[PDB]
Amino acid sequence: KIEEGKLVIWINGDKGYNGLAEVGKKFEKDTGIKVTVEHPDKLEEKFPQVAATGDGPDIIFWAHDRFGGYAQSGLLAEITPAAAFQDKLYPFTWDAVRYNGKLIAYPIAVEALSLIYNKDLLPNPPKTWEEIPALDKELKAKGKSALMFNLQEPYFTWPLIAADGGYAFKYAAGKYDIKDVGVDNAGAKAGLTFLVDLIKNKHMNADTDYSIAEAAFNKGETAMTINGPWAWSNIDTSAVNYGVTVLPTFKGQPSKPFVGVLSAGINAASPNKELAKEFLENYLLTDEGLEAVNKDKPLGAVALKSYEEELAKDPRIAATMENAQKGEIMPNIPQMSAFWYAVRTAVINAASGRQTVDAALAAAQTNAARAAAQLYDVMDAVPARRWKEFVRTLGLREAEIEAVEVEICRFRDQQYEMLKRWRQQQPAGLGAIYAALERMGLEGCAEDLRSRL
Repeated sequence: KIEEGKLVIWINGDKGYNGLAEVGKKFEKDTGIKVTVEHPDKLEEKFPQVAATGDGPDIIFWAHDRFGGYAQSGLLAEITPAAAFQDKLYPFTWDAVRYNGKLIAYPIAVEALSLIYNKDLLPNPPKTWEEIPALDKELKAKGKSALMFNLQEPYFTWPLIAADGGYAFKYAAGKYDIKDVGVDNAGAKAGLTFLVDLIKNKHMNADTDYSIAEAAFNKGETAMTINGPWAWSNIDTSAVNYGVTVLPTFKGQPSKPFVGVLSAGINAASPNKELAKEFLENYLLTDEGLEAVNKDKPLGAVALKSYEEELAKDPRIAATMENAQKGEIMPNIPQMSAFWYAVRTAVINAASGRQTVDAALAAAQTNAARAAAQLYDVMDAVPARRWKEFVRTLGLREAEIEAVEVEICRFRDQQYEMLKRWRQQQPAGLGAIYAALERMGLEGCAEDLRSRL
């Protein structure tokens, strides 16, 4: 049970948690309610484990996509901000914290990919994707490349794919249509084809990952890269004088990067829901308080208009917000994991030639909502000899283990049926798989499996 009359806040260690504790002490001085800020490791996965038992912090700070898994299991309380208060934040940020028509969190920061260019190598960055092939040739003579970014994660490839009509799931009313996928339309085909053509014409390498791309730009080897505000810190310790601008257009249409919103949710089992609402709306989500945490460690672009026009004087933050408003809200539904699985396979296969563009996107279209691939990954991430112990630690009842064992003959088929029946009784996103592997003493399997999501 949670201590009543007290606020416990959980925020990641990479955020300004000292500045947040400053706003909590100011809240304690005016109300007499102690606000303790904690930054536990593996924070996004211990919260749903402790919140499932009715314990945990009163407020949780994390990206909005994970809050969909929390809300579908009922771990986050519905918030009721006044219509005048909702007007104080940018309108699209409220779309990222809405689940089943209910608002489940308060938006804090806004995050999106931007085009990062070397100002010394490139005083006038290209406005369109189509200028890049020609400039790369004029630049490859001098030993450098025009553009280098992570081609291994579809998150970095999506802005081009979505520019001319691509999308994950269509959002209408207050729901995502899982049977309306937009990775196989003409817009996605053209975007992925342009990317593959860049590789076939040897303007990019299909094997370029995140570490290769960041090192090449920070050492002046390439003129441009595609990255978010999280990478700004490494570029300043580097000797490169860089700028951050809008992403290039494709067929006259803007690039559409996925938008992530740092959000603050309230524990559904917290007896201090009203005190938490008072702290977030009146003390944190103001120009001061948001500045208090920003001076500890920057937030980048924020959802508060008044303080963002403040932060937007930084042209890099202004480009982050501009690319965000041209982009798409990252959906918070569980099918987004299968979407990433399907799209990552498609981009990698199309970039390597294993699949044609339309065959890769046709497969990703069908696989976009199929979750089987993630369950089969779990089966090969756990030693076969420890499977029943792993299934037991996950919480699958013994009566269910025995029911699968007596009717299913082969070993692999038993494993999948157990995981399938466990998934139908406990929905994903609560970190139960990783939590189960750590208690089994298999922290290497958990760590290695956790890094691949």
